[PDB]
Amino acid sequence: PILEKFCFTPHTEEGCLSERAALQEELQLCKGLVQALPSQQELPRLLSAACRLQLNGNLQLELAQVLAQERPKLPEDPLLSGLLDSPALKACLDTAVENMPSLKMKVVEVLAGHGHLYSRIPGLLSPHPLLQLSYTATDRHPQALEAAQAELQQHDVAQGQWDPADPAPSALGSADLLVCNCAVAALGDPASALSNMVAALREGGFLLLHTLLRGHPLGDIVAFLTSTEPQYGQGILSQDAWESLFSRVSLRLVGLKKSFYGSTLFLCRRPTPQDSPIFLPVDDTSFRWVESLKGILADEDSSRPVWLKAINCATSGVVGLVNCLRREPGGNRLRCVLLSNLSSTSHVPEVDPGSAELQKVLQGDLVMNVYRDGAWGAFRHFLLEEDKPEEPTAHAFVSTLTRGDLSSIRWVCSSLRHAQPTCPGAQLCTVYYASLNFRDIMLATG
Repeated sequence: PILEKFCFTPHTEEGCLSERAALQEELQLCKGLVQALPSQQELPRLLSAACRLQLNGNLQLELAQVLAQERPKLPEDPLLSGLLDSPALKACLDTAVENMPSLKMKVVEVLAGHGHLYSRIPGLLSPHPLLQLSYTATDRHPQALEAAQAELQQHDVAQGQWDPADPAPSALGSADLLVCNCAVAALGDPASALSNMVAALREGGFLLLHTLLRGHPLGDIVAFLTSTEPQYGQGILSQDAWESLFSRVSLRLVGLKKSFYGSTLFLCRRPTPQDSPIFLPVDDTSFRWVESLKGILADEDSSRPVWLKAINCATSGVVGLVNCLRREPGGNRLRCVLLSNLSSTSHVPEVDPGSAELQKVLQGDLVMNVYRDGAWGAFRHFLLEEDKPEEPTAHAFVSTLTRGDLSSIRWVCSSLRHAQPTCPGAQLCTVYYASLNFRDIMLATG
């Protein structure tokens, strides 16, 4: 069975990867070397080599190239791929999948030779039972990404040629999702590349982009390096710079995951032609609103969206309802707004048509909009840790979890936690030593 946990996921999250230490240890190392101009990780090794040749006046050419660094191992650095391995990527991908008129998705990557998102994105989407995907990897040069063709082939991927700077080829056409990963790969120009991408993106699609932020420690550190390659330096921009660039191309930011070490993960959605949105209270306890929705949804000729809003209870189950109706005919229009707050103290916003927050969410145009304790997000599915849980217990017994596998023997919590000591026939006894007999071995071996 596929085991997952249904948890709230705020749209914007900052300081995502604070819990990890290896990332923090790497950051402490990196800042140490940079100070005044030591580990198995690639980026610290590169910094050490760069500072080794010269303490001052380091050559740009020498630090650009060195043995053990010419491999595209920069993404392999735990700092570089911290957010991709974190559940932020899954959250963004699930948000992209949910907001889709059909049940088929078309995603085209750019600069996959260095982005290496093809090796991670398709796997995260296996849990979806019915979703059918089309993944294609595009790069400027045919030899680029010529390696690992077995990795590409084992997944239903398609080769490409598109250069972000120049216009997109028609083969890609109107796609649902565009993954860039500018953090490691080098774009020709922010403005031009984004303009071409949004030109390729269908009406109402998404643009998932991963990049390192200027004005932050790691961003500045990478800025100091890579001085030989100007394109890479172009990709690194301040957060406000990225936000300003986004508006210029008529693209609206719906999601933004920000790691503590400066990394960011944007999710931008192409606006769809605006239309007058219907509104329907769905909080009546007699279900009389069902008739209204039945009539409203009946007129399939109309294309106006329907916004079921429940603001009178935190236990309204509109999420499952919109999930179910979206599969039914006419369900491409359904959208939700739910105010579920778990704390009495926390305030309740106003979702009046004139209100500003309703305007913001409408600009977003996202199916699920849940407001839980001062933040907007939606419920998302995350695979839970495989390791079995444990706890301290004075009572526990040895048991072979997998019959006939001596390597499966482990201590398990015993029922002797609950017992009565008064009964003379009970006589609970502590165990200091226990013996093994032929019978025990026969049971263990199976």
